[PDB]
Amino acid sequence: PRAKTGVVRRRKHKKILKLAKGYWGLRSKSFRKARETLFAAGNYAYAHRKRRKRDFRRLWIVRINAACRQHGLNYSTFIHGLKKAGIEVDRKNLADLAVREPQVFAELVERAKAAQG
Amino acid sequence: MFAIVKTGGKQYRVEPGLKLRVEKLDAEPGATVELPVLLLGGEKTVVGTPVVEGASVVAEVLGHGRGKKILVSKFKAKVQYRRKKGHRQPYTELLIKEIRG
Amino acid sequence: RGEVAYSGRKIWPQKHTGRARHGDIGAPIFVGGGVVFGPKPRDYSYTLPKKVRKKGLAMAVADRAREGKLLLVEAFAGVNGKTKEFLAWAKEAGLDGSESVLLVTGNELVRRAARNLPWVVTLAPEGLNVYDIVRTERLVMDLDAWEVFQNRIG
Amino acid sequence: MKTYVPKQVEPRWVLIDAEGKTLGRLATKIATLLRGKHRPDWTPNVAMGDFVVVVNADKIRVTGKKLEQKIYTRYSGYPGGLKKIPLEKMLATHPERVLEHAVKGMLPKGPLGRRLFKRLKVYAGPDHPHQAQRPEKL
Amino acid sequence: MEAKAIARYVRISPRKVRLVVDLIRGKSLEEARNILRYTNKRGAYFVAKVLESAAANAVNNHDMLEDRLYVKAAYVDEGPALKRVLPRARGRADIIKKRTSHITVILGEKHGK
Amino acid sequence: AKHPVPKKKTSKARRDARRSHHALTPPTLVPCPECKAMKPPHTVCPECGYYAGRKVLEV
RNA sequence: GGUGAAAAGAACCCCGGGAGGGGAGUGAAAUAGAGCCUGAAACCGUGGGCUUACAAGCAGUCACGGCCCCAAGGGGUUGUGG
RNA sequence: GCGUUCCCGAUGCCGAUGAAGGCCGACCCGCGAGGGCGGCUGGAGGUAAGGGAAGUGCGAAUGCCGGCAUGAGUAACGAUAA
Ligand SMILES: [Mg+2]
Ligand SMILES: [Mg+2]
Ligand SMILES: [Mg+2]
Ligand SMILES: [Mg+2]
Ligand SMILES: [Mg+2]
Ligand SMILES: [Mg+2]
Ligand SMILES: [Mg+2]
Ligand SMILES: [Mg+2]
Ligand SMILES: [Mg+2]
Ligand SMILES: [Mg+2]
Ligand SMILES: [Mg+2]
Ligand SMILES: [Mg+2]
Ligand SMILES: [Mg+2]
Ligand SMILES: [Mg+2]
Ligand SMILES: [Mg+2]
Ligand SMILES: [Mg+2]
Ligand SMILES: [Mg+2]
Ligand SMILES: [Mg+2]
Ligand SMILES: [Mg+2]
Ligand SMILES: [Mg+2]
Ligand SMILES: [Mg+2]
Ligand SMILES: [Mg+2]
Ligand SMILES: [Mg+2]
Ligand SMILES: [Mg+2]
Ligand SMILES: [Mg+2]
Ligand SMILES: [Mg+2]
Ligand SMILES: [Mg+2]
Ligand SMILES: [Mg+2]
Ligand SMILES: [Mg+2]
Ligand SMILES: [Mg+2]
Ligand SMILES: [Mg+2]
Ligand SMILES: [Mg+2]
Repeated sequence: PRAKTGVVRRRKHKKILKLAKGYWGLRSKSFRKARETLFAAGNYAYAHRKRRKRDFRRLWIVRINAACRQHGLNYSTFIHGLKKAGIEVDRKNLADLAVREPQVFAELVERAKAAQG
Repeated sequence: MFAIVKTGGKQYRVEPGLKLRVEKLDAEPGATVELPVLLLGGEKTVVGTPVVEGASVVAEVLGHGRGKKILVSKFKAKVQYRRKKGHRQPYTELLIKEIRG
Repeated sequence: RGEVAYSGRKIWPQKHTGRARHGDIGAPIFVGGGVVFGPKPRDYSYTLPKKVRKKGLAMAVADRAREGKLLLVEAFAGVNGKTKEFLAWAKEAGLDGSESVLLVTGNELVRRAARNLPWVVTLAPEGLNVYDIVRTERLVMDLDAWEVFQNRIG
Repeated sequence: MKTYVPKQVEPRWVLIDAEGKTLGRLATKIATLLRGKHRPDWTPNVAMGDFVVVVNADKIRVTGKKLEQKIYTRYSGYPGGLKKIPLEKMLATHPERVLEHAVKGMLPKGPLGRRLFKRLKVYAGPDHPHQAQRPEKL
Repeated sequence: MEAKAIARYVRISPRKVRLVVDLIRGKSLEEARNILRYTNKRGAYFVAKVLESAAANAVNNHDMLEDRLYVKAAYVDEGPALKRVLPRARGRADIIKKRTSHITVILGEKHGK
Repeated sequence: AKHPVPKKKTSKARRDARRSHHALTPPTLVPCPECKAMKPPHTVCPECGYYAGRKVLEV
């Protein structure tokens, strides 16, 4: 018996092409330029998923700094103050307190420079 | 009020009545309520009061519909002569409805 | 690529065409071309240990019997090989047709009778074999045959 | 889950006169201001720092020797011309640039950075004929 | 209501006719004819000609009424190329392809308030 | 078939971009005092001819 | 190589020199209309939504924001930042 | 492990209340290869569980056959006897 390609290949191709929808030239039109583009896209996303975790760290840290430097002191001092005070709190993430409810943050600052006074 | 709960190794600002996902909890039934760790006050007329891991007795009560959900992503790794797709990760989620501070 | 109808002339200079290097168009990169590891005529038979054949035939009947599906008949009121007749007979025999039957007898006539029935697989006694035995739900043999069987193995 | 993001904010002008200052130590500040790194709304994709006007360039002090010492290569013409002009000279002739070059230099490279630099207004002061909000920072 | 025409296998090259079809897309039939009338291009002939047929059809088959109608959309599509040999130096032999057009005009009626 | 030769299939985009100037200009046209007609300016045309005009024919 | 069960293969009228098409008519079906079953892809077009003329690129990806079809969410698009 | 062709299973079963194949899908299952389910097309085939056998999976071979692009509305249109 002969088993010719038959359907198979077209289908495996459409699969890839479905994924490549939106890309520029034949990167979205060519059942292989597409596949090339897709490899990269995979790696970039993996790389970038890890990146995201850091991109935000940074926002935050800059968030915090501007805001507590606003009550006169380093992010670094602030953070050490906190550490020294004990405050699993914040999580650089949750100094959005820096923005909504400053009063909270303000107090946190005092606590921070408290354990540094 | 307010409150900064800690769960799933992550912390969130939980409000009078809401939710998002937290990560599979052994709270086997949907029809249940766990209280999670408090961590900073809230500022309203009920307080404004933080503290060293807020182990101040106070809890946040949250009930929760849910099911270890999923989603999508697809984690493809690639080199040169080496490819690996063998990751559709979805990721167990846990939905919730926070009840009171 | 040899079995193929073409010539063997080499199609291009091989060296300054600016096309790919090629021989004759028989070669299987060619379409025109010949098949690569195609099937050839071959003999799929092999000598399965006589003993195993015996064991099997025994094992097979055995099985059918440990189920209560083996029946040794004797009465064949069916004659001249007439389907009507075998039918009626199979009736007050228990064989209603809701079950595929391998009828085994040496009786040329009972063969003819039971033959054309879709739910029956008629067979001489020297024809007894496991495939057929297993194909079918119920097993029915005239002692005539049950002896030759009992004699293919004692 | 959370997030942070700001809704369009009204920009806030600002006036500074580092007439006596070391450019670059000044300029460094002027940048941080340009991108809003001082505000705790800060969002990197969006452009929302003060506007920043500066009267009295000339004036800007500069450390060691930059009498024909600090040389602005800056200009590659096109065919055989790498025009270089010593610091003295800039000040001597359109001196507002000294602080401009400085600030543009410490601004990010993209379209946005390109945009923030526009938000900087430098005049060889005093007098920034140009303000209807000037709020002096120091 | 619209009325359409289509000339199939016209045997001018698309790029070439499209050019004039672009000229009349969305004009009053009046404007359309005028334009084609004095458009210096082989394609003029053809396109105009199928314009006319469209108009006919409209009026005649779809009680549509001349005075009111314009070119709703138009467009040319490639048909199957006629492939001819064209012999070259050092006896090379290229294939020139005389292409072939499928011109389509569809009129609608304009206003009345 | 020889010396200079293009190094890349040119993208649809770039092809089309080149043709941003190829669009046709509609013929320039006018009344004609005698016919309700349309003719190019500065031409006699197949009817109207002219006032003291030469042309097909007129009564 | 292949219309259809059957030529029932489109009378007649309309534009056109014709080709071609529009009606009419046959057909269960005519984007089954005659190199006609199915009719993928490259490729060419028409319409629409988002987008674009101070911008630097393996063309993706990550985050935010805006606009466009359904509503604690999705889909399409892409301005800026990484 | 997945999937392709074929055999047993099959005098069966699914099928015009629509097979195969094609086009969608932001849904369900699977780590994945895939498998489903829904809509449209399509119009006559398909073929479980469990096994058996192979012409069994393509992106590259200046591979092969074919189709269609790019250069491009470009060079050219074959004696300057008009
Ligand atoms: Mg193959
Ligand atoms: Mg290597
Ligand atoms: Mg030979
Ligand atoms: Mg030889
Ligand atoms: Mg070569
Ligand atoms: Mg070559
Ligand atoms: Mg052959
Ligand atoms: Mg063998
Ligand atoms: Mg039978
Ligand atoms: Mg020759
Ligand atoms: Mg060519
Ligand atoms: Mg285009
Ligand atoms: Mg037939
Ligand atoms: Mg169809
Ligand atoms: Mg059909
Ligand atoms: Mg058929
Ligand atoms: Mg067809
Ligand atoms: Mg378009
Ligand atoms: Mg500029
Ligand atoms: Mg712009
Ligand atoms: Mg750009
Ligand atoms: Mg980017
Ligand atoms: Mg076959
Ligand atoms: Mg049925
Ligand atoms: Mg049904
Ligand atoms: Mg099949
Ligand atoms: Mg092979
Ligand atoms: Mg390979
Ligand atoms: Mg080829
Ligand atoms: Mg050229
Ligand atoms: Mg030229
Ligand atoms: Mg020329």
